[PDB]
Amino acid sequence: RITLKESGPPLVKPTQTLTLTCSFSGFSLSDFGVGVGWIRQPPGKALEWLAIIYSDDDKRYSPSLNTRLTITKDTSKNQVVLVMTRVSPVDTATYFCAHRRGPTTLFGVPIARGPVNAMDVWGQGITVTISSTSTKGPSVFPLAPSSKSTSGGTAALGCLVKDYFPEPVTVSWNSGALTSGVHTFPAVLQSSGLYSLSSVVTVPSSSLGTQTYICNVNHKPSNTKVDKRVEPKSCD
Amino acid sequence: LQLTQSPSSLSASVGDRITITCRASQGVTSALAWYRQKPGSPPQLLIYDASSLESGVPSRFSGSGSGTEFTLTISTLRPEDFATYYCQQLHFYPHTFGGGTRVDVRRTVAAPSVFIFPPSDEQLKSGTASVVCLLNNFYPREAKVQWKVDNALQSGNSQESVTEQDSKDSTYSLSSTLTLSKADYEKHKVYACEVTHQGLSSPVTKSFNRGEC
Amino acid sequence: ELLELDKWASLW
Repeated sequence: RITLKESGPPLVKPTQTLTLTCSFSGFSLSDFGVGVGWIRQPPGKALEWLAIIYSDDDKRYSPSLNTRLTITKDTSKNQVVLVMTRVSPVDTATYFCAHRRGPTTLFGVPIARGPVNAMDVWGQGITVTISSTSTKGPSVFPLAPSSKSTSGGTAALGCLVKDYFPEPVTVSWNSGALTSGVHTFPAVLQSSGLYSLSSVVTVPSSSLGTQTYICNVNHKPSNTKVDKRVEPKSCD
Repeated sequence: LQLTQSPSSLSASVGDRITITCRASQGVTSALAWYRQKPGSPPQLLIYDASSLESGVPSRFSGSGSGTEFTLTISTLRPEDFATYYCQQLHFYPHTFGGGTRVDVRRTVAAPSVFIFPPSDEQLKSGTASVVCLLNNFYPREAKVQWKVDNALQSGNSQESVTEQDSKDSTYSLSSTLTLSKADYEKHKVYACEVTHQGLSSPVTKSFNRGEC
Repeated sequence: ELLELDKWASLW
């Protein structure tokens, strides 16, 4: 019965202002002592508390981000807004809004603290990326199999999918016919501001001579499709 | 204020009983919550006010403590419980979350297979050089990868990526990518990836000499 | 540590 939902831009450029909106149902910010907070999660990392606003317009901010943060509410629209000025790439994260209960009240009297000590319902989250780059399809390079990539009768090989923006990219092997032993790694954001990943597969070394291996790379944001055949290393 | 969760990671099996700890640098009375977060989803509240069981939350979850020491307990682990857990204190501003506790599917130790890939001639022509080191199908998740270029430890110019725990064999894989300019790449001979892992009696080095053919 | 107390920190 309580639901929250974040909205905003998925991409903002450095120095710009990010405005996020929380839209909620099943509670009112007129409810005594109710809070709406914001929490973020950088990719691969932990939760970080950002801010909170209450029914009475009391608000608090993270000390480390507090010059850049403003929190507001419109109790009649069931919305809370968070403004974060001068964004930069560190600010890339999934942003959640969340409800905090007010205390237990008896015929309006607060009789118990308990229930306030959590954030009880969260929104789904909105991913926001902060970058100054523009759409760019990747280059696909081969990761060639060789002695230095052999273990018993197994060899590894792959494709390096480099310098693209934005996410995402998909990769298959041999047009879908090869699925076993395949590891497609999550992309990393390089300091250049462009993403990169690699996709690997382990196969039998015996098969390197005969079987053909091709990675199929799709970056839909740039309309780039590449099939890259991967051959055994020459200087091995 | 610091909230410290331990362990950071733990292995476990369905039916197991597990205990996760959260300590606060100073007393936060009972103002402590625990959440479970599955990959791709928001955190979900398990326990509020240190020990109170959130409505709708299975009875296997419980919490204890007051002041500075708090523990979450799952009496009998279910599949849905392989997930990451966080504590949060709400006694002082700013509210603060712990660093998280990853809980994965235990299996027998397995050393990774290590492969090193020189940069392709194709990439080199473009002006850059990526050296890739691959650690395949290992467990547990903790691994250490070290790059050396002609014995020079490389710090700050590599990046790692790790897969999610495999649904079949319960292993992880990890890539470490060393990036250099072409010019820099061609000034040096020996490229070496050193891997430290529990399943390896001692560190494994995989290397090559560039241009050797 | 000169931390501020939560809104409800002083409620029973």
